[PDB]
Amino acid sequence: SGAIYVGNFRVVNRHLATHNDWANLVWEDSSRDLLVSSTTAQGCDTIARCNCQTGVYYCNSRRKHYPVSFSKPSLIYVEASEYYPARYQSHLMLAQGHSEPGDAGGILRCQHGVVGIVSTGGNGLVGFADVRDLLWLD
Amino acid sequence: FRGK
Ligand SMILES: [Zn+2]
Repeated sequence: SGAIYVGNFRVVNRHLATHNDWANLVWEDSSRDLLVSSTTAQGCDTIARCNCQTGVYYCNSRRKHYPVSFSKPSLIYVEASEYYPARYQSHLMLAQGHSEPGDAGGILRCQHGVVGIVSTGGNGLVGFADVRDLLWLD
Repeated sequence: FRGK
């Protein structure tokens, strides 16, 4: 994990991308923190086709699954990190919850499938990058 | 954002 595997696609946080990812680039967006690359093998995940605003995600720092309620995707100002300058991030869904450096890449699921991936966090909020608009993944 |  750290990645969504759907079809012949690998979806990751843009700043966690590997060299192999960029070599096999299909699509990326700085403003969303998403990168998609191609795979040879068939992936097991399905992207959720819904507007669910609750689900379960895996927290890396805690090593646990947590149920969570999150807001609808929006433009959110995000402070400078060592991965980006201060900027607006789009399609970011926010939740109250525990959040640390290294939690990016945890997958958020509902009963319909994959909803998004931890991208940001801090000030008692976990920020998830929504992937449900990416219908071409399925 | 994250990833640390
Ligand atoms: Zn759902």
